[PDB]
Amino acid sequence: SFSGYLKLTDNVYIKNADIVEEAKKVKPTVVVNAANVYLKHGGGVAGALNKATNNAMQVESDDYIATNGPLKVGGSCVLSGHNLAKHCLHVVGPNVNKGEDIQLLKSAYENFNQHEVLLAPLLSAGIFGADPIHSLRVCVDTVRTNVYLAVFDKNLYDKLVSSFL
Ligand SMILES: CC(=O)NCC1(c2ccccc2)CCOCC1
Repeated sequence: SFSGYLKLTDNVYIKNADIVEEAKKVKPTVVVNAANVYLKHGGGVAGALNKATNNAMQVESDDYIATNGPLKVGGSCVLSGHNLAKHCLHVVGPNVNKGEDIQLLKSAYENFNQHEVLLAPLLSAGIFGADPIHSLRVCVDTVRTNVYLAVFDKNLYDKLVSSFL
């Protein structure tokens, strides 16, 4: 199973790791993608997960959007995990760099509660522009299921652990 994680709470764990490398190693039931409403996996975690699937995630996602239309900010959809996981839970956290309501981050994390265990990034962190310390706090206060957080940046990982209340 998951190794080398620091336990933050009863159900939240954290590790300084590349979520792609973590997913290829563990092959979890669910890997969370930091998705946008259009499932356009261009950069950040989404671009990296999609590149690891040889673009199969994007092809599947475009068919999903053609059929269903875009997701809501704070919403999610379950698609294939391809070579990374059994499933990919595409979750849309608010993108602060697009003026999206940061209060939608709790709604985004509520999607994790439909899955008993997940490998995930911090929602709305990175290129989504939110404060990762705030994202971790919303995660621990919202998610009740077992969440294994992969934080790519070592310096951010150390700051998150050292400042965790
Ligand atoms: C494995 C486990 O007990 N998970 C905790 C929660 C649960 C409770 C009972 C049945 C299934 C899920 C997750 C959903 O929110 C409520 C607690």
